[PDB]
Amino acid sequence: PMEEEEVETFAFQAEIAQLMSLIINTFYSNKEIFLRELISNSSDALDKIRYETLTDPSKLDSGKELHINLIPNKQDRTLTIVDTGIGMTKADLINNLGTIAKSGTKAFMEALQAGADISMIGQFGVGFYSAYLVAEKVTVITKHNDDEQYAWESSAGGSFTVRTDTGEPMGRGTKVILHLKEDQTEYLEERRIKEIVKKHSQFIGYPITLFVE
Ligand SMILES: Nc1ncnc2c1ncn2[C@@H]1O[C@H](COP(=O)(O)OP(=O)(O)O)[C@@H](O)[C@H]1O
Ligand SMILES: [Mg+2]
Repeated sequence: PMEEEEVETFAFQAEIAQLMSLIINTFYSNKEIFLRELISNSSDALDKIRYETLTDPSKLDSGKELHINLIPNKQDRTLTIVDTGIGMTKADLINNLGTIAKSGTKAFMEALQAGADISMIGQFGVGFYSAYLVAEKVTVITKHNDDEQYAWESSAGGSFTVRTDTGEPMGRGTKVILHLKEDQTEYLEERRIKEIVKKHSQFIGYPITLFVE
């Protein structure tokens, strides 16, 4: 039968919305750091599953090997970052990815308008939004041991949606799908991806694998 999914729309916190507009509509050099930020978030999620384990082993589910996979798709013009980390519940998506204020957001915008490099974004507590330096749309599929699978999505414009994902089960973890802008297709190339992982993510404590078509 036909599947049905409930969709909820949310407004980004005021300053997060301002930061996204700034990011999308201003030229910045060194945009490649978006990958470092996404890999760091996967690394953090993998640390969480590691610390959640041994303590409470009787609640372990999905995935198996703790790792990060990078999957560029030239045909679809997408770059996907997949991890087997802890994942996020529906409440986590809503709270952590848009609705709650970050104390460093205003400071970061002030810094950028005065010439700071976008690379500092991670240190101001808003690293995820660096995804919009290269993506026109971002989809996040996630599955946490304590909830069902959900899909978060935003093309900016001040709001994002969250819905139950009835599509292919992904197992415990998170998948960030970047729909790359027309002028940012260099990030689909094997050599370029290897270059930036070596330059900015050469110390992550988990296996990172690049799948090349
Ligand atoms: N791969 C992921 N797995 C689980 N949670 C994630 C993932 N990526 C982002 N998140 C959530 O989004 C929040 C915001 O990330 P970010 O903007 O990079 O800030 P920070 O890493 O400083 O918390 C993270 O704290 C985490 O709760
Ligand atoms: Mg981060």
